[PDB]
Amino acid sequence: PVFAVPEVLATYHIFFQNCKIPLSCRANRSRADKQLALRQGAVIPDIASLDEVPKIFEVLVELEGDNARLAVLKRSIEVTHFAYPALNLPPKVMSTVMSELIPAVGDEQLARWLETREPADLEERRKLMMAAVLVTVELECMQRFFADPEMQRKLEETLHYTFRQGYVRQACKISNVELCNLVSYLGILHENRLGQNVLHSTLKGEARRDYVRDCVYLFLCYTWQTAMGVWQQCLEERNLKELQKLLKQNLKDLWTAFNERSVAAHLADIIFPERLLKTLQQGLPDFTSQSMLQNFRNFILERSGILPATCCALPSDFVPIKYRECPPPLWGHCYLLQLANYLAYHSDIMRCNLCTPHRSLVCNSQLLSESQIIGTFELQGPGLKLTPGLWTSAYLRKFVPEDYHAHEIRFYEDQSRPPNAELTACVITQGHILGQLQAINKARQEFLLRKGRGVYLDPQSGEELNPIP
Amino acid sequence: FAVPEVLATYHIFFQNCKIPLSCRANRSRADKQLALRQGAVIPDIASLDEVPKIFEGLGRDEKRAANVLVELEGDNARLAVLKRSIEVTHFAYPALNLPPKVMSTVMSELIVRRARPLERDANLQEQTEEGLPAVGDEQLARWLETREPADLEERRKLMMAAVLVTVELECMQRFFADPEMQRKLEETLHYTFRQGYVRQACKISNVELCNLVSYLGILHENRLGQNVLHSTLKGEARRDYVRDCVYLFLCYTWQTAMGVWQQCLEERNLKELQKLLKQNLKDLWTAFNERSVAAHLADIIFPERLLKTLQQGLPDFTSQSMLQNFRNFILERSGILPATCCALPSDFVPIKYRECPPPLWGHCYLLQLANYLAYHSDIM
Amino acid sequence: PQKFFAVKNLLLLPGSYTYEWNFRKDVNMVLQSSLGNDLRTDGATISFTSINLYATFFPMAHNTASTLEAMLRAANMLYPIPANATNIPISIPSRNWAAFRGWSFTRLKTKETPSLGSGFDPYFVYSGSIPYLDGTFYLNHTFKKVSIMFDSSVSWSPNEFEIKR
Amino acid sequence: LRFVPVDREDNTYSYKVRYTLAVGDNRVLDMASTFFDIRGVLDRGPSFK
Amino acid sequence: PTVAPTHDVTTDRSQRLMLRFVPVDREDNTYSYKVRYTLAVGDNRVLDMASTFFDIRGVLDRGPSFK
Repeated sequence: PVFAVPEVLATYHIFFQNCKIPLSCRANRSRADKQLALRQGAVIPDIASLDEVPKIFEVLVELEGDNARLAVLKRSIEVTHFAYPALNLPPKVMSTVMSELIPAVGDEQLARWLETREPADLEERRKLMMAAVLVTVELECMQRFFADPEMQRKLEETLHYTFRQGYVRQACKISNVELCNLVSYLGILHENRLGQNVLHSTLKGEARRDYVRDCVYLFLCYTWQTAMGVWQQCLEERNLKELQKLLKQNLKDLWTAFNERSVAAHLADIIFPERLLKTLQQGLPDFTSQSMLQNFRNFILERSGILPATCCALPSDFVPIKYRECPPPLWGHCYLLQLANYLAYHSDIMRCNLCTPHRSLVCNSQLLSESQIIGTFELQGPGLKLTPGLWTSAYLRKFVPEDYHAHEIRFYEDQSRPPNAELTACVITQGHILGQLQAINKARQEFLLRKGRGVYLDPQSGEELNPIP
Repeated sequence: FAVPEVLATYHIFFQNCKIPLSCRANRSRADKQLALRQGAVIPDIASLDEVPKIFEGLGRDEKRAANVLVELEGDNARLAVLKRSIEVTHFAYPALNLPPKVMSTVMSELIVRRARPLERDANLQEQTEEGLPAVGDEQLARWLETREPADLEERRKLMMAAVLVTVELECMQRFFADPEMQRKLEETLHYTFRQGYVRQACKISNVELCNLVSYLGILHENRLGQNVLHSTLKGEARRDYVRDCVYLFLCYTWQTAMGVWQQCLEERNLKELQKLLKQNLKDLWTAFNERSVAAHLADIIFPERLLKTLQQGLPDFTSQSMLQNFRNFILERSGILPATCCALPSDFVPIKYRECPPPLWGHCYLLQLANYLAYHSDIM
Repeated sequence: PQKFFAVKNLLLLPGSYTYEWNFRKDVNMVLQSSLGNDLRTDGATISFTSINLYATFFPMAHNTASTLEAMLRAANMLYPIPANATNIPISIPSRNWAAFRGWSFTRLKTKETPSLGSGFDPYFVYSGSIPYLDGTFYLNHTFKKVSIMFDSSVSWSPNEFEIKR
Repeated sequence: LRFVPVDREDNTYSYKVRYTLAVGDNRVLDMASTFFDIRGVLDRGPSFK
Repeated sequence: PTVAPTHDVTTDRSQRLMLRFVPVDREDNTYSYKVRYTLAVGDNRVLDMASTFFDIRGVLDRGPSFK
């Protein structure tokens, strides 16, 4: 029973960062899809730092290789300033380390550290710390959050679910029960009929790569933003005093690290406790339906001053590609985009290792043989019937922790190497029983063929009047 | 619950049909017909007998381009790209039918009783009385004073079409034609487009009214809304977009009205309608034309008191945001990806009744009335 | 051949069960005729002398049976159609909305479909082809249009299909 | 295994037959493999041409 | 801000497609039915001519000697 207009208020997401569109936006790069292409063996992209990026080197212009979807867009657009999803650490967390810096340290302690009379080193160290606290801390937090192999497994499986490809599709087909419909939020695991997730098949060619690339990007943004919001809403102002004391105690060491990536390595460690990360990772990544992603996509578009009905428009198109092609600010966004592309090509979305090794019926003989006998089960001895629902539950629950290479793109069944673990069926374990069931099924079928019609045999004698060889 | 999601129970029925070949897109010169001037009156009802016949084909005067949906010249580039990309064979129009309960009772009492499945205890017994038409041949001949079977069949089909389409349209005439409702519709359009009077009200109060939203009179005071982007665009595209905005708003209004109706029924009302139908059967069966019977039925099931109680608080305030969300969900369900360049639902609607198939005359009237309010309000 | 278990495929563990089945002596349903003339009144009869059952058991280790035991721990509806009818509004009884993996439909004759569900239908006075039982349907070309109500349905989802215009 | 029925009643329109099965100890009974065996007399009526 | 796009601009660089083609000029002489067309540049594409096939619709009278 609901008596209210469909829209609701959600303070979790309402935050945006306004900055000028890059000269090197996606739409302004015709061959961007060429570089973005990934092949077998590609390794997960890593964050970058100002140490290896000296200076940023860089509204829409009709390029020579502008593809159809981008060609009409590059034309009908009043592009002045495109807003971006506000991807940031909680405002208080930030307050803690900006008020601590404010230059409070001064130059005397810096000179003590450098052990040299050159002020250039002092200025360089100050700039390193400022850049670290501005961009490299966040990049490190992202790197740790999304790089957990278990967390990457979870992301891959939720993407599998949302785009209905591979093992989830097989389960839906065999089950006769629709499994895509499950939509979740912080583990609540609701169910919605009013949800479309199979409309992405209507697109192909470069129209698909891009579109999916987008959908995955917004999904990652939604994940991170909800994570940050839930963390913020569970802040303790006592933990704030503890953070203040810890920063006071550690600043002496923190101002004495040579690398910038190292500087950020320790700041994240001190500020981002492992227990909190694990608690957030408990059940946070939640199933998202394509419809919700499109609704969020429209939110971003409208709030940013572009009518959703001025033909095609995707937020992922207004963002740079490489780190040295983007202003420091949006470096988190660049990292997110590279991560999204890596996941998209990893998941085969254009199976990853979640389908080919074991869950694939074609590759796994035992699983196929078990499936063939799904319905022809029977045992009364006064149900014991292997129902579709039970086998599908067993198939879905199973996942082999090994043989799932989370470091690079391997795509088993393309390598000429054996599997890490032997393939086994989901419910049935002993192969002898499976052989017996196969034998009884074959005898059943052959008998039915031999006497399906019934046979007429002579009344006086006993020969068959219509024998079939 | 997920924030950017939706699950209601009274705004999603989505009658499905094949796109009429004579739909709005396929008429390139539709813009000229859509033109209206000072000497224009509200669109009028049309009955099945009133129109001689229906023709669905593209017809003459339309020439296929040299390249369901056929590419044509003399049309907005939006239509060109739309036709080049999408050529679906079905669309999920919003449902505007009367509630299933009242329609079922009307049909059972008047046309024919619904035949439930035969439970297996006997067979070959021709107990036609259960499945017999409500009025037999002899009674119809008596009332019609003629043995001509052609007249009996034509009258039967006439009121079958009547109870299937016109009664639905009749209610609508009444419900949207009221001058007071007309004033309220103008006011809500001004509020949602922030034009003139609303702009000066915001200036005087120093508070933008874009955050004013209502639903059955229980205002939610939503703040995430912006209704100033439409001013950027101009031309036939602006007219098309506004004409749509208003058509969808009217569809939502009728849908919520028909939901509040469906909520408030009881078996007492069921028996009341049954008694009224059985006692008046003759005066409905014998009528001069489809307008008379439609009006009589409307009075039977649409008393002025009921209309009155519905009209109050019906035209709830709505945002451009809410509108787009509806449009999005319409196209999503139809099977059409929102990422497609410039797809709107009003394209799949014939302009006027002469070409529409019977079931979609309600949508045709919605679109025509939408155009009339759009032009009269001076959308500029 | 026994059919109920041909589509159900049952297996029996210990228990010493009883298995009883009935057979038909109505000539119309057991025999066939080219013309289709009521064989019951014409003077046709059937008579049995001895029926015996042949069964085939198979080995299976008690261990396997215990393993299994501890391991796992279509509707038909006929609607009337009066003579010279053109419309037919039907209402499906409300069952579990799930398992609606498509439905079929065809048109038969009252004189041909037997009132299955008793011991003997006295009104079955025809012995030709029973399409309700052997799948020899032939009145499929007498269909014009089928319309579903506005209630939403999963698509493999239109409302009306045109059969022949 | 052949199986002669325990009780048989030949009513006006039916021919009832009742059996008795044996426990499947170390064995399980493939029921769909079962098939009957009938023998009788048939009169095709005066309308047999 | 819209006027008219072109088929070359749309579509994909790796997509095949069919195009209908209504002729530009047609003259129905006594013994011939001339038809003239106009083709489009194959930019990033080449035209498989042997794949082309016409589409005729007309009326036929088989004469009094049809038995």
